[PDB]
Amino acid sequence: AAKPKLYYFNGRGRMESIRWLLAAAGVEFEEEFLETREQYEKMQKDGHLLFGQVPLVEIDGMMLTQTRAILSYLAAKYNLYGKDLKERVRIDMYADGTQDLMMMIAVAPFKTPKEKEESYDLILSRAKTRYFPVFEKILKDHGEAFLVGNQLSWADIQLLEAILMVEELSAPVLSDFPLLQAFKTRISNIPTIKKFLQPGSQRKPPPDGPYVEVVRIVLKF
Amino acid sequence: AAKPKLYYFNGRGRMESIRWLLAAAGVEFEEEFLETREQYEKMQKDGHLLFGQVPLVEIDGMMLTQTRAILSYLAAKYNLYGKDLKERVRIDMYADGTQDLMMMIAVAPFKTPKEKEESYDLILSRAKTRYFPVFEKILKDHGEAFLVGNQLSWADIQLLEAILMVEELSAPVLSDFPLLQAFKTRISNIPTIKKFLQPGSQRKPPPDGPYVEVVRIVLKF
Ligand SMILES: CCCCC[C@H]1O[C@@H](O)C[C@@H]1SC[C@H](NC(=O)CC[C@H](N)C(=O)O)C(=O)NCC(=O)O
Ligand SMILES: N[C@@H](CCC(=O)N[C@@H](CS)C(=O)NCC(=O)O)C(=O)O
Repeated sequence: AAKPKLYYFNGRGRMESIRWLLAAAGVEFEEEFLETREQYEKMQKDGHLLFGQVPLVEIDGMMLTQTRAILSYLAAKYNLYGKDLKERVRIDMYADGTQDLMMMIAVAPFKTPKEKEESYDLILSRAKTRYFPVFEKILKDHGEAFLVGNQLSWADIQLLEAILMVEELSAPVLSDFPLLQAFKTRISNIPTIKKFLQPGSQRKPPPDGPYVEVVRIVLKF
Repeated sequence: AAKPKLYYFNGRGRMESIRWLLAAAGVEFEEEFLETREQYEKMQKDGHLLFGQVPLVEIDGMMLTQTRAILSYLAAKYNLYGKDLKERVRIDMYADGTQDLMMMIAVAPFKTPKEKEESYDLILSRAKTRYFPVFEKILKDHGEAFLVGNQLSWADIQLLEAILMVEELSAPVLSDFPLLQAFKTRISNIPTIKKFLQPGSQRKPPPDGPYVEVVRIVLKF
């Protein structure tokens, strides 16, 4: 058997969504870490990071190096990638949207004070007036627990995380999205999802000052 | 019948990779263009666009809207995604770097002449060391026709488009790379590819003056 080890910084980043999916997959995973600019260089020159970039996930003997390349491998392996091509596309179409949303968030910290300020306000508007109303309707129109084949999917997860991450900025955000709140609590109380959500987990906190710089040092921003 | 009427701009942009995919596949297609913002608004008003963002590509009675997804769907349909999920992912990683490379290029015209030089130099220096040496090494190792396990795959098509995408800046670049020049030829020599590379094909021209100014209008950038 394999013991899923994942290298990346100590924070959200492109490794977060990977953690979630694994947790929900009901899988225990250990993990290394990245702190020094030289640490990068070692494993770099070690010959692992195909295009010389992380995240990286030692699993099945393979060394995955590209984000979405990784997620897709995972989700499919652990049957959360729909069944037929018709549905798998709905997942992806969804995942790309949330991803875009979460992405705007993970990046704003590096921006200048005026920059990150203006981008945050915007994140709310793009979530409230573009990404949330759409998901609310998907739920209302088909009235169901899940999002696609009436079964747990990586789109379900991806959405939850996205909702959580958005409330961390504005808590009363879901104020106008009923079907979602239900979705949130419904999914939150899922066994594997709850465990990962309890104070004891591998889950990481939001982007903090110390983390920003510890990043700009390992990669030389 | 099969009428992939994919809506987008008169330029390369995000669709360009999609076009290449349909091309090699051996699938003809139409493509209504994006001229006035009144189109964008009125179309987005009909709920053709999920999160309100093109590429838009109606196919199989459906109406897809998220790039990475669209490629993933097509590639899978037209049997160009490995033999199992391991090949699928391997391909996915490759397709990611190529898409990364093609991305700073595709956005370049938007910046400013000053940035352009640096960025373009960066692209070259990145492509020459970052990606090409990697691909070359691979082709040598498993020494065979295609990058994957002997069969046209999304990767190959992604690489070729990438190669030529850069040669339109540094014609002599592929010189230091033997296996890449060889791969380049045989792949251009694909029946369906050669026909897509013909002077009469739907293949779009690299970005330009009016193309850089249209988006800033239609999409009010
Ligand atoms: C001109 C083409 C390539 C470079 C610039 C474009 O690429 C995008 O990164 C930004 C721009 S314009 C194209 C832009 N697409 C996106 O921003 C979403 C990308 C997503 N992967 C998708 O499948 O649609 C748009 O459709 N409108 C933006 C807006 O209001 O949401
Ligand atoms: N988008 C690529 C990674 C791109 C990227 O910015 N990754 C950063 C983490 S923020 C990295 O790995 N460092 C850049 C480097 O290799 O110097 C992927 O999906 O694997």
